[PDB]
Amino acid sequence: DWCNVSLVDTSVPEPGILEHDPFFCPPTEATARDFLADALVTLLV
Amino acid sequence: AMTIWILKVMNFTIDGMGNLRITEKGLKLEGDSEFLQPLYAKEIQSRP
Ligand SMILES: *[C@@H]1O[C@H](CO)[C@@H](O)[C@H](O)[C@H]1NC(C)=O
Repeated sequence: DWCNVSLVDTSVPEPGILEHDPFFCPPTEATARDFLADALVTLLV
Repeated sequence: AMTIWILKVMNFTIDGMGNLRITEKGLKLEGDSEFLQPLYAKEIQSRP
């Protein structure tokens, strides 16, 4: 059938990260103190 | 001397117990609050 003869040639058909930033959540930094020496002073006076 | 010790321990500034304030409803905390031991709760209903 010559009517459905198809010819095709070459053509030019030419058509991940994860991150979220919150603002802050710092813990108790510099965790050290004492309430004896000052108590000793104010109970030694 | 004992009363000055109380004022030094609890830090009774001009405006109440430091940043902490006590009102009719309950505690109003004008400072951060990090607890060393586990806390408890009943509800947490943030305001609209
Ligand atoms: C190609 O074949 C189909 C199916 O038989 C037909 O419908 C169509 O008419 C044909 N095309 C031509 C150009 O004859």
